Amino acid sequence: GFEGGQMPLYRRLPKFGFTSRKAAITAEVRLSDLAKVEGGVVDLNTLKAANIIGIQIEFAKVILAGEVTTPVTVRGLRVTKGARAAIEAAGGKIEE
Amino acid sequence: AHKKAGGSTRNGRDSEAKRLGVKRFGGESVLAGSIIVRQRGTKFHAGANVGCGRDHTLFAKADGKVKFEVKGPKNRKFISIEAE
Amino acid sequence: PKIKTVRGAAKRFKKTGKGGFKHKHANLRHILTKKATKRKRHLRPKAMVSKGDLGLVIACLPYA
Amino acid sequence: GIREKIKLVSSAGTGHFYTTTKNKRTKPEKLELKKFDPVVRQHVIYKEAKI
RNA sequence: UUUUGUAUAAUGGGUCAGCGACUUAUAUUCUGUAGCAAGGUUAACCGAAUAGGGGAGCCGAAGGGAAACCGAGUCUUAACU
RNA sequence: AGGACCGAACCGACUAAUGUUGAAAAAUUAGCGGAUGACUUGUGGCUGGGGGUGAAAGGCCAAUCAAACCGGGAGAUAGCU
RNA sequence: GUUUAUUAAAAACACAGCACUGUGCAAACACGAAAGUGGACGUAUACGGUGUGACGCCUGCCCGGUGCCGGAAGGUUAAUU
RNA sequence: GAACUCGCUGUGAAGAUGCAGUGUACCCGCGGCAAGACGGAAAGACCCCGUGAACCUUUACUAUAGCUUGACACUGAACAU
RNA sequence: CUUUAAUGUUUGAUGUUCUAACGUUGACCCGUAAUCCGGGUUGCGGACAGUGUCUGGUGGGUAGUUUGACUGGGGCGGUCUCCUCCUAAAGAGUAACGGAGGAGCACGAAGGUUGGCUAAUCCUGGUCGGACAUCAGGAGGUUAGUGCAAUGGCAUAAGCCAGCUUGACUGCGAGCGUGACGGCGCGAGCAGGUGCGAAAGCAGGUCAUAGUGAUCCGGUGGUUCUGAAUGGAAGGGCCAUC
Ligand SMILES: [Mg+2]
Ligand SMILES: [Mg+2]
Ligand SMILES: [Mg+2]
Ligand SMILES: [Mg+2]
Ligand SMILES: [Mg+2]
Ligand SMILES: [Mg+2]
Ligand SMILES: [Mg+2]
Ligand SMILES: [Mg+2]
Ligand SMILES: [Mg+2]
Ligand SMILES: [Mg+2]
Ligand SMILES: [Mg+2]
Ligand SMILES: [Mg+2]
Ligand SMILES: [Mg+2]
Ligand SMILES: [Mg+2]
Ligand SMILES: [Mg+2]
Ligand SMILES: [Mg+2]
Ligand SMILES: [Mg+2]
Ligand SMILES: [Mg+2]
Ligand SMILES: [Mg+2]
Ligand SMILES: [Mg+2]
Ligand SMILES: [Mg+2]
Ligand SMILES: [Mg+2]
Ligand SMILES: [Mg+2]
Ligand SMILES: [Mg+2]
Ligand SMILES: [Mg+2]
Ligand SMILES: [Mg+2]
Ligand SMILES: [Mg+2]
Ligand SMILES: [Mg+2]
Ligand SMILES: [Mg+2]
Ligand SMILES: [Mg+2]
Ligand SMILES: [Mg+2]
Ligand SMILES: [Mg+2]
Ligand SMILES: [Mg+2]
Ligand SMILES: [Mg+2]
Ligand SMILES: [Mg+2]
Ligand SMILES: [Mg+2]
Ligand SMILES: [Mg+2]
Ligand SMILES: [Mg+2]
Ligand SMILES: [Mg+2]
Ligand SMILES: [Mg+2]
Ligand SMILES: [Mg+2]
Ligand SMILES: [Mg+2]
Ligand SMILES: [Mg+2]
Ligand SMILES: [Mg+2]
Ligand SMILES: [Mg+2]
Ligand SMILES: [Mg+2]
Ligand SMILES: [Mg+2]
Ligand SMILES: [Mg+2]
Ligand SMILES: [Mg+2]
Ligand SMILES: [Mg+2]
Ligand SMILES: [Mg+2]
Ligand SMILES: [Mg+2]
Ligand SMILES: [Mg+2]
Ligand SMILES: [Mg+2]
Ligand SMILES: [Mg+2]
Ligand SMILES: [Mg+2]
Ligand SMILES: [Mg+2]
Ligand SMILES: [Mg+2]
Ligand SMILES: [Mg+2]
Ligand SMILES: [Mg+2]
Ligand SMILES: [Mg+2]
Ligand SMILES: [Mg+2]
Ligand SMILES: [Mg+2]
Ligand SMILES: [Mg+2]
Ligand SMILES: [Mg+2]
Ligand SMILES: [Mg+2]
Ligand SMILES: [Mg+2]
Ligand SMILES: [Mg+2]
Ligand SMILES: [Mg+2]
Ligand SMILES: [Mg+2]
Ligand SMILES: [Mg+2]
Ligand SMILES: [Mg+2]
Ligand SMILES: [Mg+2]
Ligand SMILES: [Mg+2]
Ligand SMILES: [Mg+2]
Ligand SMILES: [Mg+2]
Ligand SMILES: [Mg+2]
Ligand SMILES: [Mg+2]
Ligand SMILES: [Mg+2]
Ligand SMILES: [Mg+2]
Ligand SMILES: [Mg+2]
Ligand SMILES: [Mg+2]
Ligand SMILES: [Mg+2]
Ligand SMILES: [Mg+2]
Ligand SMILES: [Mg+2]
Ligand SMILES: [Mg+2]
Ligand SMILES: [Mg+2]
Ligand SMILES: [Mg+2]
Ligand SMILES: [Mg+2]
Ligand SMILES: [Mg+2]
Ligand SMILES: [Mg+2]
Ligand SMILES: [Mg+2]
Ligand SMILES: [Mg+2]
Ligand SMILES: [Mg+2]
Ligand SMILES: [Mg+2]
Ligand SMILES: [Mg+2]
Ligand SMILES: [Mg+2]
Ligand SMILES: [Mg+2]
Ligand SMILES: [Mg+2]
Ligand SMILES: [Mg+2]
Ligand SMILES: [Mg+2]
Ligand SMILES: [Mg+2]
Ligand SMILES: [Mg+2]
Ligand SMILES: [Mg+2]
Ligand SMILES: [Mg+2]
Ligand SMILES: [Mg+2]
Ligand SMILES: [Mg+2]
Ligand SMILES: [Mg+2]
Ligand SMILES: [Mg+2]
Ligand SMILES: [Mg+2]
Ligand SMILES: [Mg+2]
Ligand SMILES: [Mg+2]
Ligand SMILES: [Mg+2]
Ligand SMILES: [Mg+2]
Ligand SMILES: [Mg+2]
Ligand SMILES: [Mg+2]
Ligand SMILES: [Mg+2]
Ligand SMILES: [Mg+2]
Ligand SMILES: [Mg+2]
Ligand SMILES: [Mg+2]
Ligand SMILES: [Mg+2]
Repeated sequence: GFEGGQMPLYRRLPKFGFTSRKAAITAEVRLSDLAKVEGGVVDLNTLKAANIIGIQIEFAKVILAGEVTTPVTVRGLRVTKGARAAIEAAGGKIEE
Repeated sequence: AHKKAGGSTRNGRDSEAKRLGVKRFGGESVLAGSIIVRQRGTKFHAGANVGCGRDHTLFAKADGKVKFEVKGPKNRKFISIEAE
Repeated sequence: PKIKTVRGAAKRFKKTGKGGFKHKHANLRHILTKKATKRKRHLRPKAMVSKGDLGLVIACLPYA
Repeated sequence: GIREKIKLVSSAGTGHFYTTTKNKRTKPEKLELKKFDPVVRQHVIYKEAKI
């Protein structure tokens, strides 16, 4: 980063933002990783046992990526608008 | 050895060049909003499909070809854009 | 041993989708009465890093 | 040099303000103008106040 | 050798034989090559096993925003052609 | 009587010549200053390094002094040859 | 009389004499984290520091600047509460 | 560094034994003299440079031993203002 | 509320006297064959002196350091950022301790719009009045005027006078110019809400080009953000500003 004595680029620019502690205990789940659990019920505890999310994740979100081809059940997780349609088209259910 | 090193001068300074002049010449195809000439005062005047900025910059207001001509009772110089 | 990040570069640059970096514009902390609104409005969004500067940024953030 | 900075405060109660300069020695009166308030989205009356 | 430029009256060497200067460790990126591939690979450790076990972890498969949050979109704005 | 006078031993070091890979890392030869005093000398002792000692020249402290010598930090650092 | 041991012996240092100033004795002052020691087994006709330098005739005017000595009515002012 | 190691006028990193042109000169010692080999000796001490060093000064900066002021502790009792 | 004396209460201080802490490098006895030391008796001082923690002043006595670069060698003198003209070779750019000058502001109107006007200088006539004041006519044609240097512009005036006014407005922005970069500049059009005009239309400061200072650290106002067990708060982020 030394430029000869001229004020360097990483110091003539300003700092911005802050780091959020909630974002480190949150994860996202794909549709293609949704039949890799055992039991047909997709849940926070069953996703950890399948090595899909980390041990200290407390929130999860199912997004539209890949394909789902079996009927599954989702409880306690958040689902996007486009992933809610793909799950229900296969014959699934979503519960709070 | 003897040495005589004189006195000093009270000139010595100037200001930065400003890159004025003509940017697009006659017959060139330009897009709307392009700058054609930069000037101090109106050495050229705005014609058809050409605007004048706050510092007398002339810029295109349509798509076409640059055109120079002389018109009027004072034999003045104009730029216009002829529709492409 | 492991390389150490330049901790002051990490507070000023963030990586994007194709591998570039974004930063915040300068000249907006101070002395704001005498500047025009058109000028201050154009310094509010974020900007990308230019080609000549990328080599200096990449050396300072080896784990980004 | 002699002009000094002031602010004009909105009378719509939104807390919005502008900034400008003024020499108090020749024009000791208070400045008052109509300006756009972007919080309520109307032209209202602004009045002088200190920095 | 150093220089714009050296037969230089610029520097170094009396001669011979022996020795005498880009290495090692860890991290990171790029290139060639090999394996397996929407997956790849284990560390400490256990084990007589250069075998076998151990998947704790790490990288990749999704991004935008300061963030809450949304999500093939997202941010900016009262709203965007 | 005397920090009196001339002058050997003894203590010094003003001038010139020689010597300058010397007989000698400070001498020899011819003259020169003090020579009962603030004199000179043997043996033992005390003061230690930002310290000592100095009738004071930055002088002396083992042929070393505007900060001794020995060992360690130590392969200090050297945009210079 | 002393001085740059080893390129300078002098008009340089010292000196008897003169002045200013500090010190009442568990003295001032110096060496010591301290205990102690010198000053001194002394006591203002004594001891320390500074300048000048036998002797003779002498040592003029300036307290605005800087430093020291004395004063304590008023202004400003620490910890503390 | 190696040598089979002459003069002059020109040239040329600008003052030539060695380059060009030209003049002179059989091979090898011994005693002498110092005009040249930019002769030997010591990585110029003058001058400049390096965001080098050391020691000295002061009403440069920032600290600090010492000296000095007050509050609290060791620390108590009467009485009058 | 004040004006005065004390009762009682609260201490804050300045003085004398005392002895019991503490001091004694006064005298005497013992350990003891001892000018150290300790214990005992007495005299003299006495809550002073002195020491610990905290604190204001002084402090080359000692210590660590700093004390720019350009430059027809260094020092001395001059200079260091920004604007205008020439050198500069008819696109842009172009050096020297080359040749000549300026800036570090001003203005709520000197900004916007609608309507309307046109200068310098000279000549002749005219009370005071004169070389030059105000009045009338003629010639001339921008030789004037621009808030401030110089250059390029300006009559459809950008120059001069009036009525009404706050567009010196908020969110954006096709496309271009100039820079190694950080950055700086010009811009039609779109959404919301204004002003002037009967309308077509003009208006996001000023004829244009100088009038300036990064980041860090903090201060003020507002906030659909965050908030270390939980509800708050402190602190942080974002927007406006110093
Ligand atoms: Mg600098
Ligand atoms: Mg796991
Ligand atoms: Mg000469
Ligand atoms: Mg120019
Ligand atoms: Mg970006
Ligand atoms: Mg801000
Ligand atoms: Mg060299
Ligand atoms: Mg040379
Ligand atoms: Mg040659
Ligand atoms: Mg040769
Ligand atoms: Mg040679
Ligand atoms: Mg030679
Ligand atoms: Mg030489
Ligand atoms: Mg040579
Ligand atoms: Mg050379
Ligand atoms: Mg060499
Ligand atoms: Mg060599
Ligand atoms: Mg040699
Ligand atoms: Mg060899
Ligand atoms: Mg491969
Ligand atoms: Mg005698
Ligand atoms: Mg004699
Ligand atoms: Mg004699
Ligand atoms: Mg002697
Ligand atoms: Mg002699
Ligand atoms: Mg003689
Ligand atoms: Mg001899
Ligand atoms: Mg002799
Ligand atoms: Mg003799
Ligand atoms: Mg004699
Ligand atoms: Mg004599
Ligand atoms: Mg002897
Ligand atoms: Mg003897
Ligand atoms: Mg002896
Ligand atoms: Mg001894
Ligand atoms: Mg001894
Ligand atoms: Mg000793
Ligand atoms: Mg020492
Ligand atoms: Mg010492
Ligand atoms: Mg002596
Ligand atoms: Mg000494
Ligand atoms: Mg001297
Ligand atoms: Mg020795
Ligand atoms: Mg010696
Ligand atoms: Mg030293
Ligand atoms: Mg010394
Ligand atoms: Mg030795
Ligand atoms: Mg040493
Ligand atoms: Mg040593
Ligand atoms: Mg070390
Ligand atoms: Mg080394
Ligand atoms: Mg070395
Ligand atoms: Mg070199
Ligand atoms: Mg060299
Ligand atoms: Mg004598
Ligand atoms: Mg002696
Ligand atoms: Mg002397
Ligand atoms: Mg000598
Ligand atoms: Mg001698
Ligand atoms: Mg003598
Ligand atoms: Mg001598
Ligand atoms: Mg004593
Ligand atoms: Mg004593
Ligand atoms: Mg004297
Ligand atoms: Mg006398
Ligand atoms: Mg006098
Ligand atoms: Mg005085
Ligand atoms: Mg006085
Ligand atoms: Mg006083
Ligand atoms: Mg020859
Ligand atoms: Mg000859
Ligand atoms: Mg020549
Ligand atoms: Mg030669
Ligand atoms: Mg010649
Ligand atoms: Mg020769
Ligand atoms: Mg020859
Ligand atoms: Mg040859
Ligand atoms: Mg020849
Ligand atoms: Mg040839
Ligand atoms: Mg020839
Ligand atoms: Mg020849
Ligand atoms: Mg030839
Ligand atoms: Mg001979
Ligand atoms: Mg011979
Ligand atoms: Mg000879
Ligand atoms: Mg000879
Ligand atoms: Mg010779
Ligand atoms: Mg020769
Ligand atoms: Mg030579
Ligand atoms: Mg040298
Ligand atoms: Mg040298
Ligand atoms: Mg010197
Ligand atoms: Mg430098
Ligand atoms: Mg006693
Ligand atoms: Mg008493
Ligand atoms: Mg006390
Ligand atoms: Mg203090
Ligand atoms: Mg000093
Ligand atoms: Mg000082
Ligand atoms: Mg010192
Ligand atoms: Mg020091
Ligand atoms: Mg010092
Ligand atoms: Mg240091
Ligand atoms: Mg210099
Ligand atoms: Mg010269
Ligand atoms: Mg020169
Ligand atoms: Mg100079
Ligand atoms: Mg100067
Ligand atoms: Mg040109
Ligand atoms: Mg040209
Ligand atoms: Mg060029
Ligand atoms: Mg120039
Ligand atoms: Mg104007
Ligand atoms: Mg008009
Ligand atoms: Mg106008
Ligand atoms: Mg209307
Ligand atoms: Mg202007
Ligand atoms: Mg210009
Ligand atoms: Mg700071
Ligand atoms: Mg909480
Ligand atoms: Mg908050």
